[PDB]
Amino acid sequence: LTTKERKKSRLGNSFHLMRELLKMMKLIVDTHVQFRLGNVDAFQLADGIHYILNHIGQLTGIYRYKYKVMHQIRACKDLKHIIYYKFNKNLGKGPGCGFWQPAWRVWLNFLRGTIPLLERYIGNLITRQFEGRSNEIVKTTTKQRLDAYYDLELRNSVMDDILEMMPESIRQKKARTILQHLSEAWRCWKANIPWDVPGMPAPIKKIIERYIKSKADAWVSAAHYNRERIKRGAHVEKTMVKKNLGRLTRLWIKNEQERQRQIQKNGPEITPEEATTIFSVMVEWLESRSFSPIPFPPLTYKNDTKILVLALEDLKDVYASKVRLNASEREELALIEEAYDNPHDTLNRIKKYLLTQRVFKPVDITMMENYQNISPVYSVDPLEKITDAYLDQYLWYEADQR
Amino acid sequence: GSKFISSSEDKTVRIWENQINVPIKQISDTAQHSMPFLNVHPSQNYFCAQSMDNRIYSFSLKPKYKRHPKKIFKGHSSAGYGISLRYICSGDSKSRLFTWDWNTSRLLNNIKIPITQVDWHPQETSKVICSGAAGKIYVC
Amino acid sequence: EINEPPPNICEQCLGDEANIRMTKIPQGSECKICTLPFTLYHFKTSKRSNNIIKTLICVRCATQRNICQCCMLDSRWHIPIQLRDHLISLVNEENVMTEEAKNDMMKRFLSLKNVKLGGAQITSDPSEADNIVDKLKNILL
Amino acid sequence: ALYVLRERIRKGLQIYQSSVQEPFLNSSNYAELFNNDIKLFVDDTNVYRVTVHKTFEGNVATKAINGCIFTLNPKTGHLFLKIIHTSVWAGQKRLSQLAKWKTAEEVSALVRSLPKEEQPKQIIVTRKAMLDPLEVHMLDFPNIAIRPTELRLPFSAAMSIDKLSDVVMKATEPQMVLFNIYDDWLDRISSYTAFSRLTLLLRALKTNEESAKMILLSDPTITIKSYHLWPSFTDEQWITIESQMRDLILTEYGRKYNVNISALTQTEIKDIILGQNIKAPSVKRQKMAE
Amino acid sequence: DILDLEELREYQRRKRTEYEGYLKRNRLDMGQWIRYAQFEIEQHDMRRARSIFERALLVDSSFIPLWIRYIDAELKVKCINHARNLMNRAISTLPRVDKLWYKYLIVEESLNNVEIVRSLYTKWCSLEPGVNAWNSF
Amino acid sequence: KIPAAVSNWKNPNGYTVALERRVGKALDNENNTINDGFMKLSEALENADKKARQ
Amino acid sequence: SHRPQLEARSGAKAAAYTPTGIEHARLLPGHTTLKYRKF
Amino acid sequence: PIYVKGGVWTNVEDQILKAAVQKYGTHQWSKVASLLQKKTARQSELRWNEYLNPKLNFTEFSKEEDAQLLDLARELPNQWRTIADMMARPAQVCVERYNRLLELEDEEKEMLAEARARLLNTQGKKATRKIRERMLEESKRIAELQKRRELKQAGINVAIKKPKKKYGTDIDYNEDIVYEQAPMPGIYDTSTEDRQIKKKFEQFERKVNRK
Amino acid sequence: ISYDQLAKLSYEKTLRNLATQKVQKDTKTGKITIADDDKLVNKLAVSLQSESKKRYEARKRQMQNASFINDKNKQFNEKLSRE
RNA sequence: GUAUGUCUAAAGUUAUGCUCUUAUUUACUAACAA
Ligand SMILES: O=P(O)(O)O[C@H]1[C@H](OP(=O)(O)O)[C@@H](OP(=O)(O)O)[C@H](OP(=O)(O)O)[C@@H](OP(=O)(O)O)[C@H]1OP(=O)(O)O
Ligand SMILES: [Zn+2]
Ligand SMILES: [Zn+2]
Repeated sequence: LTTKERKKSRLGNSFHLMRELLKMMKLIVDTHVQFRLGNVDAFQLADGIHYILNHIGQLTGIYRYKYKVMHQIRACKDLKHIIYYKFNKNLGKGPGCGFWQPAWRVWLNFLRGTIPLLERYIGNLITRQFEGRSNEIVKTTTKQRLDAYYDLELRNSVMDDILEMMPESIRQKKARTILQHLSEAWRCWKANIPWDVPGMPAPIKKIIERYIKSKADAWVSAAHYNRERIKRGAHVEKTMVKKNLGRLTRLWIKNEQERQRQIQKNGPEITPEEATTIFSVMVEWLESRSFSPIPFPPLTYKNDTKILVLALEDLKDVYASKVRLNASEREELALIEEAYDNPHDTLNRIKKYLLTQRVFKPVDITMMENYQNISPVYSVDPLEKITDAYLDQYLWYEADQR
Repeated sequence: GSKFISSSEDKTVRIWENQINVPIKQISDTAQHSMPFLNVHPSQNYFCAQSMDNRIYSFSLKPKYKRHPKKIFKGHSSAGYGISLRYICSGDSKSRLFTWDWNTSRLLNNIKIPITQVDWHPQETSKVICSGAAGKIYVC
Repeated sequence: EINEPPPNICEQCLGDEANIRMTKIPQGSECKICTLPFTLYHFKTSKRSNNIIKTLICVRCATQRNICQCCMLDSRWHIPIQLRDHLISLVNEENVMTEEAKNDMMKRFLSLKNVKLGGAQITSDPSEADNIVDKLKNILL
Repeated sequence: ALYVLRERIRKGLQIYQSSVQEPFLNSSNYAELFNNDIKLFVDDTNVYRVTVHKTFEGNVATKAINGCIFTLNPKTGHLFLKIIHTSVWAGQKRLSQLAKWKTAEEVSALVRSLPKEEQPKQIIVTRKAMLDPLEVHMLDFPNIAIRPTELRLPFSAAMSIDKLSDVVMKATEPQMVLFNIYDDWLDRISSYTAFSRLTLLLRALKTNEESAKMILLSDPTITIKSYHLWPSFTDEQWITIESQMRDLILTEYGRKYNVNISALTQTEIKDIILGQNIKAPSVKRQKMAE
Repeated sequence: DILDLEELREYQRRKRTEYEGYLKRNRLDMGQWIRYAQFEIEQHDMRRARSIFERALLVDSSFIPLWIRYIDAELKVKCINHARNLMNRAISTLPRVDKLWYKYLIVEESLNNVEIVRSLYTKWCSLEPGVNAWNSF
Repeated sequence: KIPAAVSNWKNPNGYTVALERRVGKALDNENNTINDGFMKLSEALENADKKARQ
Repeated sequence: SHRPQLEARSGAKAAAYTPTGIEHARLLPGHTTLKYRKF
Repeated sequence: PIYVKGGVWTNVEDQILKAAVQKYGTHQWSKVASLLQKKTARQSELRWNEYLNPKLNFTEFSKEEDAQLLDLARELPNQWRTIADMMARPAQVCVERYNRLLELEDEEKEMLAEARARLLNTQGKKATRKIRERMLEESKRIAELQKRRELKQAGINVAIKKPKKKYGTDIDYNEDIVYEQAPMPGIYDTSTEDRQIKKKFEQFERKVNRK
Repeated sequence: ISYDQLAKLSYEKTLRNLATQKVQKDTKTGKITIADDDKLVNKLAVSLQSESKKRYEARKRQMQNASFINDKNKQFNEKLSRE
């Protein structure tokens, strides 16, 4: 079959179901024919019929199309199990039992059930064959197209409101600017970058702020609902769970940087007295310990190289498993390699960085999805990462030593 | 005698070997072509051809794989034909014939009287035939 | 829809019987003009007459042309529609045509419109018809 | 057939024990290629040739050309080659696999056509990938043994001989046009000698066609005979030509391989064929023996 | 380029198919409608142009420029009664827009049907319009 | 009169545009109310340290 | 290329369209009888 | 050769990046990176943030501003991003100032040509393909005309084949009027005008025929 | 300036362009044949064409006046710059 | 390799600064080989 042809020929669950029922019928009728055509004895017929009824599953993929027929099949199986073991008390094992009544009853009732269903189904089918399919298709909302529909409804509402507001009676092309503006605003909100376009009229800015708050509200609540759903362990779309992870991350970031803003806007949470007290405490502690502090690491160490080797090893541990690597990852690997090549030089570089570098490359993050609690994953830019490693290792060696 | 060219209605030209029946080169797509004629080019590198879009092209036929046009002969509203000897002379659909300097693509525009199938009397140096519609053959 | 319009059949066509018994299949065919379902009516003119007469066109179409639904002739004069339009064009005017759109979608659309065609406006109101007739007669002499 | 089936299943489960009863044609066993024994030799390299031409969309469009079924007999020098008319590709798609199938099909048909005496015993194949379907189409007759050559022989460049290519282009339909790949050589000397020369020639062609043709047409006074595929030379000038060709091959090796100077004898021989691979254990064997 | 009749017919068809197609997607792009109507005018088939205008009008009446364009198109071919009838219809539809009234007025003035311009002016003024209407009157 | 909305995200037509019109906000200035407390804090630390040190 | 919604599919056309006469799933008669109030 | 990205910002490269930013905006850093054969996405974005963005400033600090800076240092110890923000400057520059206070071309041209080519090419493959098909279609049409015209000249009249209609209700608009929505019924009489326009039409047709 | 004013002001203008230089009803048909001067309608037609032509050429001049990539963008940046 | 989309599949509708020669890059493409 050509792909087009193949597509055309995927006959639905009506036609196939019809075929299957006829297959069923064709079997038993054929068996009767055989019996009556002088081939097989009446006992053989009875057994044949029984076999057919108890193996409708195995003789005609009825279940394929309409799977609720498994119930019927199961019932038949049960009957067979019952019947046989009342039919084979003193009699041994073998195939020669007939007695097709109760199974036959089952199949009759299945047909009773389905006769309506097939009248509808095949009804519609042949109607389509004759009359074209209805060209007032209109699709319902479903989980799959809910969002798109929502958003279109929203932008229609917003657009309407703005037109109501706007006194000039502007053109649809001038509404494109409006709605596009809205879209940008939404994105800005998502980012947590304030959406302050200068040239607007205040009323419009108000209206859009409102509508994105509504949308935002819908979003956040939806996200929350999803996460409870995920916790429960319900049926949820892999894609949907990823979406929820994304949303919740953005939400988290927004929350976080809002907290930063808060911290800035009205001073640190720590009372200076409290801080002082803390300082006094810690000072007292080390005083009691005679704890000599960790120096800035010079060229003195016999351990320096050893220390370096640990950090590198640790870093390498990330990369030994995953053979396919990102660009950043590749860079990191290269750095590690070079460091092995040029240990002393690497050390020197590190030292220089420590002495000088107090502004670093920004840290990308993501959320690994433990389906209870999504965990933040900070990703430092490889060059600083080496420094961080070495410094860390050194600190631990010095701390534990001291 | 060996290599052989044949353009087509789909705007494609095909350099072939005499008998091989395997395209040495299909030409580019966004142009259009109608009349194929080789300029009596001293080196004999050149395969010229008229278009639908009022512009006769030139092609480096040696090698057959070469096909970069040097300079294009614009300004002859084409539904017709064109021929070379120095000069290329081709006629247009609407009005009249067009002599063109083969080196610079610009010369005199002689009146025809319509139709257009130009040719040169090759045994002489300067004599043309025009092919007008309905018994109007003009000679120069 | 509801069977609101009645069938528009002429006399000659239908035959000289005091009572015929015709049948109506509703939504019973696409018409011969506008490809559009309508109530197909049909009857044998006599009991033992072999030829059934079925209503070819739809009622809207019939009204539009102002014709019989079985004959395709004007309900007044029992003559070909084109011919009657020519006659009308000739007397009182220079141009009266009844252009059917030969494109399957547009024909439907045209049929839907409740608007008489060229000659149909004359032949609908009997006064105007009469006037046309007398003018025609005048033209003859 | 059943062995094929088991082997097929075995392949399906990636558990194929690489165990052959008959060893491959390596540079050592090259001698014992032929031994008063009716044979045939097959290459499927130039079955699916393509004109690369541009499209309206801008991407490449591959179109099939007429090809061949290089079907040689080293003893008689009778090169059969069924010229593949492009019509046979016009039927179907996925033509690289289909090339193999048509090849093996054609070969099988040919074998069927010939008598039980002239049904060739050991069939050698250039492309070891094309062996797999051949095995299938050789199931018609079980006596015809298959030989997967370890030594790659240049027969892609075989079709770049002038008259051959000419004939290929000429072909209008499903037809075969056999030739004697070497005629005068048979007349002068035994077949093996002829084959060595041929091998050299094809080798040179594979390295470079222009160089090859140049060597052949260095002298323009010499003329290629109407029947013969090659120019009929005198044996000393022939010798010279051969030497030149060899130099060409060595030159190529020097260029690409960058180690054509310090070659051992057997190794050198292998290099000429380009067949005895470094990883091939047969080579280790022969070497070990010496 | 556009030499013979049948060829011109084909051109007309193709162009229509383009225009029609673009209308199908955006029933409202009056720029597209009016452009199409201009095409009809250019073709010198007036009836089709009129039809286009009508359809366009139906699609969006409130777009005044469309009305104006239709009017002026009608004027172009000295089909003055059609212009007048249409303009009356425009007035009937959208009386409270002024430019339609003014368009009518100028048309009549150029026509030198001064009595009619008086009469219409009486009507317009009677509808308690803008002061502007009164002043112009 | 609404300004032609241009994004920092998504050009459909790929119109290049001025960099000022692209990137904006321009409101990092604040700096004043944020500091009220930090002075006290860092000063406190400095003084605390001094006290410890002496 | 791919564009926002502006002028909805207005059920004017769907009204003038011909009937289909298919039997959808939910238009099967569910809760035939109506309830009423005391009044 | 494939390799790990990095290096130094050549001025041409910087300019290219700026252009990209104008084009694609400040949040599609992948695309901009792609435009630069040497430099990464992250690198690019960082550069834009730090050096290249015009809504930064590199003007020297006033004495008051110096005071503000060093005071911030005193109070916020080496939290230089925060400090930078407070200043309203980029951070590296601020740090540098603080420190101060305390005391080949073929390749480049390749990427340029490619760059300019890209930036001046702002359509998805669907568009490009569509215009290609349009021009091809046009060409086909003219070729067809040339045949038809040729035959006419030759004396064989061939009617142009219709478009092979895609569906049963597909419309040819020259057959009959598209959807003749007639004018509003006539208050003022229109008969003479109808005649005149008809004549004009027929005359036009005649002219075309003669043309 | 509203479309109210711009109409009347354009009305006033074309009245200056004018200042440069019968009714018969069949009530049964409803057909109001206003037989008027055919020379004046022609003078309207030519004037109205000329007015539209003048405007048409006015854009053509203003289009041929001159941080962008294509025809549209240049104008789109011009739509931003006017603000 | 595909969805998919075009194409063909035969009967005649009655009118009178440049050209050139080459070698090299880079890019893209390629069910073509490795
Ligand atoms: O239990 P099921 O999966 O439905 O299979 C049963 C079952 O076979 P198993 O016990 O091997 O599964 C019966 O065996 P008993 O339990 O009765 O020993 C056997 O019945 P008979 O012994 O009477 O043959 C019958 O076989 P049959 O259908 O031939 O009656 C067979 O059903 P399947 O053959 O469909 O598995
Ligand atoms: Zn009748
Ligand atoms: Zn009808």
